[PDB]
Amino acid sequence: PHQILDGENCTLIDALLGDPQCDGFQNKKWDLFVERSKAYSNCYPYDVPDYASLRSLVASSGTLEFNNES
Amino acid sequence: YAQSSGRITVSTKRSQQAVIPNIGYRPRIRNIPSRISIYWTIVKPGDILLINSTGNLIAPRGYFKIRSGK
Amino acid sequence: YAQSSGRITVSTKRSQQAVIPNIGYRPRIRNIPSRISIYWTIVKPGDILLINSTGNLIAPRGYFKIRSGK
Ligand SMILES: *[C@@H]1O[C@H](CO)[C@@H](O[C@@H]2O[C@H](CO)[C@@H](O[C@@H]3O[C@H](CO[C@H]4O[C@H](CO)[C@@H](O)[C@H](O)[C@@H]4O)[C@@H](O)[C@H](O[C@H]4O[C@H](CO)[C@@H](O)[C@H](O)[C@@H]4O)[C@@H]3O)[C@H](O)[C@H]2NC(C)=O)[C@H](O)[C@H]1NC(C)=O
Ligand SMILES: *[C@@H]1O[C@H](CO)[C@@H](O)[C@H](O)[C@H]1NC(C)=O
Repeated sequence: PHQILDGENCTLIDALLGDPQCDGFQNKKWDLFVERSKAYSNCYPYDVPDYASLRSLVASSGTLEFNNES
Repeated sequence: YAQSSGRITVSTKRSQQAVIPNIGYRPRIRNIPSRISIYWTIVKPGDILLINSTGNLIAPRGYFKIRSGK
Repeated sequence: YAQSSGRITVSTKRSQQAVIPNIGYRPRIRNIPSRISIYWTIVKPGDILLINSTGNLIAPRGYFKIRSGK
């Protein structure tokens, strides 16, 4: 009934940013992003100043569709 | 970045975000002693995104279509 | 501190805290026109506390062993 998007060792912020091990989530819509406890990062280290706020904002948006701008 | 200190001012008609980089040492993650702070800006219809950067900018490649749902 | 401006970057493997001293006059408390703003850092097992600074540091002397209880 709900469009479930699996974690597959990916976080929502990593899929937002474009992790090379998370490139399969590009332009993907969901109704529930199920994050896994085995998730990690394999890119440049980063530190979001408001991580919970950004994560809740993207989860409430519920889409990863991205339009390139020149 | 060819200058001693950068400065980033990403602002709209309804908000303003000025962030200065903090040069220093960090514990190494994946053999990287540097960090990246991730910020977000939301542009309403009729609003204008303006980006200033003397340096140290991790520039965006476009926009994510934020919406409201379940 | 022999320098015109200080800078403290107390960082760990999952968070960073960069502060800047604010030189200026303040109302006197106990014949002291200066203040010391107190920050804290929590280091999880496996993380590394990297305190790097160039001045204006009120250095720690150890850890306080926070726990969970009643
Ligand atoms: C920028 O603006 C701020 C305004 O807040 C100024 O700060 C004030 O500066 C004055 C002048 O230094 C301070 O006044 C001093 O107060 C001290 C504490 O007073 C208490 O203790 C004494 C006993 O020691 C009691 O008698 C008193 O009732 C208080 O309980 C005093 O000890 C100082 O006395 C010194 O000067 C007198 C001469 O006036 C001598 O006779 C003494 O021996 C002693 O050397 C002095 O009176 C004041 O406290 C500051 N804070 C405030 C909130 O007013 C900055 O100075 C100013 N800076 C610049 C660069 O302009
Ligand atoms: C991460 O997930 C992929 C597929 O989901 C898997 O092939 C890979 O082995 C996982 N990484 C680790 C370190 O197990």
